[PDB]
Amino acid sequence: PIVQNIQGQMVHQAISPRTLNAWVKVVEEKAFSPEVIPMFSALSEGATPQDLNTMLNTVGGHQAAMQMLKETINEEAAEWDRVHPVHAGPIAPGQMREPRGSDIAGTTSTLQEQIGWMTNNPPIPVGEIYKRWIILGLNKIVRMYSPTSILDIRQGPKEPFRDYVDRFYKTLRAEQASQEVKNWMTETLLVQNANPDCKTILKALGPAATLEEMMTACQG
Amino acid sequence: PIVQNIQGQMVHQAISPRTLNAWVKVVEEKAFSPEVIPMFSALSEGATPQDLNTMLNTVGGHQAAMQMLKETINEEAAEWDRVHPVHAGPIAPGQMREPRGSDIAGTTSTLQEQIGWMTNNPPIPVGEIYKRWIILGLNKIVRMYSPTSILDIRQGPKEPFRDYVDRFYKTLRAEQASQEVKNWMTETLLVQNANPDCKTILKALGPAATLEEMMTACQG
Amino acid sequence: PIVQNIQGQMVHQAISPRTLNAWVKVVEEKAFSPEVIPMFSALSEGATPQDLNTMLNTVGGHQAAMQMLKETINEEAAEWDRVHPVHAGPIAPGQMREPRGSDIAGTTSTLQEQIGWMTNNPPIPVGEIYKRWIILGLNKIVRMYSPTSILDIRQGPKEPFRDYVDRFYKTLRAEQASQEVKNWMTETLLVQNANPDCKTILKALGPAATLEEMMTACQG
Amino acid sequence: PIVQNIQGQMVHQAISPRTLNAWVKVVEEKAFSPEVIPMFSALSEGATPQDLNTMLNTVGGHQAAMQMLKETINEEAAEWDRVHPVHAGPIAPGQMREPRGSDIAGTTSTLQEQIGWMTNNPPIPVGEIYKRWIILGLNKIVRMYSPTSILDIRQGPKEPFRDYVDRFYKTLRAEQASQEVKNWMTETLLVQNANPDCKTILKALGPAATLEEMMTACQG
Amino acid sequence: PIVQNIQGQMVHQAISPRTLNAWVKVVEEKAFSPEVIPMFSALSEGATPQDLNTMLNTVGGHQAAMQMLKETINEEAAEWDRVHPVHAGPIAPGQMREPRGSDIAGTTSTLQEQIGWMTNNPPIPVGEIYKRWIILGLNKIVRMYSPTSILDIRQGPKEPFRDYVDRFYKTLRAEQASQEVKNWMTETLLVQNANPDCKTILKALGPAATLEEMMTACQG
Amino acid sequence: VNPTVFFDIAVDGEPLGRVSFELFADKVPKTAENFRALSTGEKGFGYKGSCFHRIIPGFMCQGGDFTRHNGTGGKSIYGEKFEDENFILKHTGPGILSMANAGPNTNGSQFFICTAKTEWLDGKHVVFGKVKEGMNIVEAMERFGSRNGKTSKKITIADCGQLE
Repeated sequence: PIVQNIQGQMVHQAISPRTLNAWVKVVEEKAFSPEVIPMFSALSEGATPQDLNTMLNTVGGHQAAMQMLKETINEEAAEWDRVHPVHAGPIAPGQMREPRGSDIAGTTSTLQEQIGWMTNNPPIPVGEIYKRWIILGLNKIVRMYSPTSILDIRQGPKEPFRDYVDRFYKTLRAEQASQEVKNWMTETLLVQNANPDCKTILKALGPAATLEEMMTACQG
Repeated sequence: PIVQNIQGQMVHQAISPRTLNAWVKVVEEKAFSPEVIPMFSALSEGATPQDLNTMLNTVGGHQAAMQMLKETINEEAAEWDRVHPVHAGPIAPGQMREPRGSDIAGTTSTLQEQIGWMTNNPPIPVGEIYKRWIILGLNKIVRMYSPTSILDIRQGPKEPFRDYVDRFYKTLRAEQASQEVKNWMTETLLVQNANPDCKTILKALGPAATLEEMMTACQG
Repeated sequence: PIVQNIQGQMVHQAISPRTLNAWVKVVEEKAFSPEVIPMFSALSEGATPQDLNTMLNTVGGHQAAMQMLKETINEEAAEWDRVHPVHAGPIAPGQMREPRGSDIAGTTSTLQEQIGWMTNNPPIPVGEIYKRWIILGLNKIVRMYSPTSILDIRQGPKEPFRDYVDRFYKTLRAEQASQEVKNWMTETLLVQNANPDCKTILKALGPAATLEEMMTACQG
Repeated sequence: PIVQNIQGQMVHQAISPRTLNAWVKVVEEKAFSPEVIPMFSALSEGATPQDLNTMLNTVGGHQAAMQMLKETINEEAAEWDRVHPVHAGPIAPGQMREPRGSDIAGTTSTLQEQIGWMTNNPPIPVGEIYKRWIILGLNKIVRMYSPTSILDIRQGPKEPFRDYVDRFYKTLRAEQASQEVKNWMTETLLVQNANPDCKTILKALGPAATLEEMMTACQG
Repeated sequence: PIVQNIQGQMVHQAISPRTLNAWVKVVEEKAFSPEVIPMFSALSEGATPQDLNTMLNTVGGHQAAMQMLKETINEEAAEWDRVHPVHAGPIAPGQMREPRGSDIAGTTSTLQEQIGWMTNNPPIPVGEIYKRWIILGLNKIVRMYSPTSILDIRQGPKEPFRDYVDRFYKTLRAEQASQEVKNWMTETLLVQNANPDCKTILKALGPAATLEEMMTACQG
Repeated sequence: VNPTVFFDIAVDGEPLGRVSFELFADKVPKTAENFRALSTGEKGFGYKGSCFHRIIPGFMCQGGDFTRHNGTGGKSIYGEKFEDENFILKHTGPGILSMANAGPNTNGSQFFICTAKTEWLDGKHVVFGKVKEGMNIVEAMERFGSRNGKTSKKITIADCGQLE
């Protein structure tokens, strides 16, 4: 990835082997958790499309998920070309390159072309666009890897409220929906699926009670 | 490997023991799977032919694969020498003599000569050529390690669809016959070998079905 | 080692604690496997005889192997001193004297004399000769650690061809025979010592047998 | 169909009756087989869209195949209209306006307009475009009239190798999924489905075996 | 095929449908026999490569033989390329370029280029070369279609000499060998494989007896 | 934005002059990158020390066969041959730099510099650059060629590289 170099002139610095090893280890140890998306977004800050292609090729296993990621990248490139076609217009006095769906995906774009598109003024946000595409793909993958539906989350007879709410919020974060749907679900589904012993306790507190009040109520 | 300085020039640098340790560990732990070529290309960016001969000779065990790689490098060097004959006689003062195939391999040349080739004006990319040859050899090696053929894939009555598609895409990435042939295979052989119940669930969606709906159909 | 400063004079630098720790660790961890010689030649690059003597002395245990290595260094120094006369008397300024065998061994010289002999014009590869002697000694050591001979390898009835050829190439790498004799061995004994089934398979394969087609034929 | 004269120019010519008779006879007598497309391409060289609509409407029987061809022509015409949009503004004096997707078929245009389109300066090949569309439709028709798939081929214990390879290559030319996939199939599926005795006779020659020796092995 | 047109100017005349129907009929009844090569050479006199491709595509069935023919055409094209290299560069305005190995087979050569290569002065014998290639392929195919070898031809106890000599000479003509070998083959095999009584009858005539005397010997 | 490369031409080792070329990378980018990279020699192989093997007075000067030196060879930076990128630009006059080929989609490294308008080549050879400085050096080169192309003296690319 390119980085601000002293002084004020961005030059290309190849991806460090330690970053690739950290990525391989986090994909090996954590599989495909919701948190990987932030770890991926933070490990590849300002990365050229070639670096993101390297980081997606260095993965070991989960080839089905990588295939969905590649297909969604292709779909985003296709839609991007459809949303950004060259309509006839007077030619600009200044010419700057332009990134195609295939030029953004780093397939047919040489490293020099990407460095140009990034360091030129005004900059072309090819890296951020490809990162948005990969993040959409990773969201698809992590929502697919969900073992059970959020509607099936129910507490055991003696399962403490601690592990119950932990697992429930984990599955809810892995689940995909708008924020208002989650706001309705945390009020309609959480208290209902609790164990009756502590369900009575949560009902005694009130419907609009916060999480900490219920948690300290059923505490112990 | 060469590294740029503050003023922009580059000079030889001793190979880091961490790189060699990581390479040997990943070769031992991950054997010869499709995800060794990206890590190999990432570990030895800008490495001299001596460094690549180091990274290859240092691989203990799997000597048959290393012999295959050596034979492939030998054939590539012979073809390079046949396609680019070297001139005889006195060499110009401002130009260093062009390397032969056995010298592109780095077998019969000193490190200083490699550095002079890599930092010449214009620079000669011996390291990139030998890295391309090693990558081709590693592709042939991972082709050889492929456990099963692509056609013999048939899902068991109990083997889940996730494991089936995982094995399928694993041996498909290990096949690497071509790209369009791979695209035709993932359309035909993927749906041709499903378990009858989930098979007809996938046929209910027609050939226009994508992989995501293909999986969530048999899911749950 | 002697790191070459960017666009400047080459500056002497003490051996890194990281380098010495990696060296002692690989010695302790892998004993004396055939790859310790490539890894040693990798770690010690451009190092003075003082650095090489330190890297040898930090080794703990295997004192028989260490004494054999020192005896090999002594024999090489004796041969060098016998086939190279040593001049004496007043020496012109700006020109170092004739390096003796005990000096190229580093047992009777100092870091100043070593750096002087490595910076002279033309340079005298004292480090590259002492490293060659150490590699000869390490080759003798790894030949001594060879558990079984090469002519006595026989494939087990159940032991697969992959494991058989792995052991065969490991013993071949450990073997001491010249490269010209080394080729005939891997051409003949490999197919002459295998199990009868794949032996007849490779016999039907006939001449021009290469490892890749051999392993693809002995499949199953 | 247009025909060149002594001076070199071409003009419309009435379609010959024993061409229509030959086409109707070959369509009925041979029904649908891979060798109807070359005959069709040879019979109607330079034919106007009216002549092709004649040769298609004249085919009595097999009305389902003709409806498939009509549907394929229909979809192809729509794609041509979508890909190129007529330009607006003043038209050059030396140039006049082009045909539409439906008029390429000749459904809503007179013969004189077809002749003017075919002999314009520069000439517009409407006949060749509609012939390509009809050839694609006939390819789909001969695909449908295939009596089996490529994978189901398994030679019987008594069925000679000649009949097996004839059936194989017949349904392979009738498959037309691709060309490189065909090249992979003729290597793998051809050798994978032989009778055990002749199967191992073919395996005696290895994968390097060509078809001639492949058949003369099982011959006699 | 092109034909001499009044007066003295060869112009292109497309292949007539009656010729194609005659070819389809002779490849429907005669199928593959020794007489097909002579019939093919007479039906396609002076044919452009496109006409020969049309005549080879119209054959229905016998796909293995057509594939052998295509592969032998490719082999002859490769040999022509290896013997007649084609230099790259701009062409002269008056003369045409030297046809490559694939320009003969009409694969990438437009009809106009072939017409040019044939009508130019001096003419390029592309048609005769492609005819020689197709004739080699047809000889291969008709020597393959032989049911039994010439060594297996033996007369029955009461099978008349007429049928025996007819079948023997038919198999000998279908067989492929130099005429010099056939001169010994006839004098060694014709009399030996006959019926014992007719064997003595022919041996009474002499070893160098002609065919007509040998026939009129056992006549009736 | 569009790269500019130069060639210092030599006739049997006597220096003759510098021709410099503007490569139209904004319309034919892959073709222009291949000539640029072969001129710098940055990929290891290139034009420096190759010669014009075929010079036809009033038509064009052709060169670029650095492997076989006679029009039968040369290779691109993408492999030995690649596609015809496009045919936007036409052969409009002297100084146009166009790709030689052995039919369609066979571009390697051979190029030709036109010394006349050659409209018959349009649609058959990709145009990707034009002489910027040095056209009288290209014109003087014609004198060392012949009707059939054979040149009388060795005409070499003594040095070449990128300027801008």
